[PDB]
Amino acid sequence: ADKELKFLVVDDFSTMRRIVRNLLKELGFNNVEEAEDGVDALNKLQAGGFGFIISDWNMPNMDGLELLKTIRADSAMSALPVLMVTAEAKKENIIAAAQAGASGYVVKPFTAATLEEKLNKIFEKLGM
Amino acid sequence: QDQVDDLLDSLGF
Repeated sequence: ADKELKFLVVDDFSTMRRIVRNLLKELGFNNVEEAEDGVDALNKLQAGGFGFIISDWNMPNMDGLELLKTIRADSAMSALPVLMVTAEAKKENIIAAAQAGASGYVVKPFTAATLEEKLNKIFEKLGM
Repeated sequence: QDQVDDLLDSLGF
């Protein structure tokens, strides 16, 4: 996948956003912007050019699942890759992510190596 | 874990 792919990292916790942004940088992905919830995310997505979303599951105003469904049902970004992050792997949340079209699913905290594995699985599936 | 790990694999996650 292109090194200049523009990521949006979504989480209401600034530290986690920084951590994910830093892991992305570690993998060579420098084009990264942040959003603090689903609403803020959708607002920033309007600037256009975004090629990948990483979103936390629980956020105020609009959570991760709500954001994911909105993106998937949106005319312009329905095919955007979306990696969902949760605090715990549960059958219910995994199946909820599957039904909504999550491109990937990962439990935090995760290493750069894990992030890389998840991104690569998504790139492969999408032919990126 | 078993089903979780299997479920994940099945979904390609």
